[PDB]
Amino acid sequence: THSHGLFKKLGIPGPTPLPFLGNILSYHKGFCMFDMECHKKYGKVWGFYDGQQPVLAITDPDMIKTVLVKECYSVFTNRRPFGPVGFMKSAISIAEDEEWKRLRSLLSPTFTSGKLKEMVPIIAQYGDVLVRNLRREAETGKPVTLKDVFGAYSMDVITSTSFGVNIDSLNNPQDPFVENTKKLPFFLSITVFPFLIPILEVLNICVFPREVTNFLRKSVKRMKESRLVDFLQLMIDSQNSHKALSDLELVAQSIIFIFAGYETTSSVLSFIMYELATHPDVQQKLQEEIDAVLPNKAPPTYDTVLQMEYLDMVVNETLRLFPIAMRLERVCKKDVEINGMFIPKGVVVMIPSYALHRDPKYWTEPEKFLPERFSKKNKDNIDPYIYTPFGSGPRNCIGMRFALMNMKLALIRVLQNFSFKPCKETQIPLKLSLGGLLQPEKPVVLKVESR
Ligand code: HEM
Ligand SMILES: CC(C)(C)OC(=O)N[C@@H](CS[C@@H](Cc1ccccc1)C(=O)NCc1cccnc1)Cc1ccccc1
Repeated sequence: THSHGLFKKLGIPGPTPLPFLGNILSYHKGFCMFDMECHKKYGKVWGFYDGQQPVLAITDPDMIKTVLVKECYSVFTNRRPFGPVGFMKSAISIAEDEEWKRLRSLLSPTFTSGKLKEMVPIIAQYGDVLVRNLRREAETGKPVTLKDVFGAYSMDVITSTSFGVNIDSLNNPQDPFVENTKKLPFFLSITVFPFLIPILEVLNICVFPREVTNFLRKSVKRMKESRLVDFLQLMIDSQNSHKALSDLELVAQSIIFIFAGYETTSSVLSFIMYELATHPDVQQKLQEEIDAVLPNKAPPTYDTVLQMEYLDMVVNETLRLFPIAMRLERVCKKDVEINGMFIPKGVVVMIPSYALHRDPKYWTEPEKFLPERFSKKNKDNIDPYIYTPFGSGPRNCIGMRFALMNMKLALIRVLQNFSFKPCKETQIPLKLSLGGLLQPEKPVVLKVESR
């Protein structure tokens, strides 16, 4: 202290920080609003302080490529630490430097296209469960809360695709697994007081509810020794030039994978159904393409999913409006200069995806939901370091091809059987949580009708 003079010295503009808090009072309207304002207020780069932590935002595409791709292993390897995490230190998304690079290698084959194609049948099964649970609510003309029914589905896929466990979480039952995965203001006090993280680490408070972790750690070791197609197997087969995945390291990835796909798959689906209900032509155009590819409600396959181009456009455009990461971040581990700009060690470098995804300077009518932006005609003009819903470079989203496949399979099955219409209780226009997550203020509730 006080690092509140850093950006002023480097000649980088940005809002004036208050003592101790830095700029965090400016988050009262959410991260996203704050990044847009800073983008409009200050232009291509700017700096601010999460408490005493300097954060440098960058928006130039070349400079974003340098940070995410060119200098990843060498400088910008790690995300901003948050804690306390206990043993979750060994999870790929949290691990650092050579330990991370190792975990990436051990888990990357698990997410190939070829392995993903063998998971499609298991992913296809619970699409049927989703429809039947939907129809029970469609035949009873009662508005439906999407996060529930989609979560029930996303939960169904996860437990099976990761552990082989096979539940209808929505109804079926208090089956022992649905629950420790139910625990699926603290993190702000972390920002003003990030000097307390190692305190909680010596106290062993895990941000991961210590009981969940205790359940799965033993739950995993039950599964391991009962077997001795899914992620757990794909990892068990891996630990059979890098030290094999240890037994606790394996448990921690599974947790990463359960969360990774739970609220993301679920919330993105709910974003898509929201837009599709408030844009009936896009819903119809989509159902037409689905029926042409899969006549007679033919079951989707890996190859027919990749065949649907407008399905791809609707997905991409929703992720434009609602990039659930909001920001991409990397810690500067060494004094460096990138694209003619000095960047001191210890600075956090931030890529404001949300702000970039809604920047009029790259997007005509950036608030409108317009899938044609992603037509094979137009998709070529889109700068991949502006549109970055899965990140970029060696630490991009390892689950990208799975998530897209998983969501597309869900949508196809549901649009083959139902049309979705706004209720009087639908929030139009949907508003984002002023909080710290990308979620609607109020949950998306719609009317479901059988075709
Ligand atoms: C719509 C769904 C998803 C979206 C939009 C998404 C987006 C993102 C983004 C933006 C990042 C940071 C990328 C970067 O820093 O360059 C990330 C990281 C990551 N995602 Fe996803 N994600 C999704 C689903 C999933 C799923 C289903 C998994 C399943 C296992 C997964 C596993 C991961 C992991 C492990 C990381 C960190 C990888 C690393 O640091 O080595 N994600 N995701
Ligand atoms: C304090 C706040 C909430 C701001 O930060 C966190 O704690 N969240 C990070 C910790 S990483 C790690 C954290 C996590 C595990 C379980 C529950 C909640 C968080 C993770 O892998 N989650 C998977 C994921 C989510 C989405 C896509 N792909 C993968 C999450 C993350 C990581 C990379 C990109 C975007 C988000």
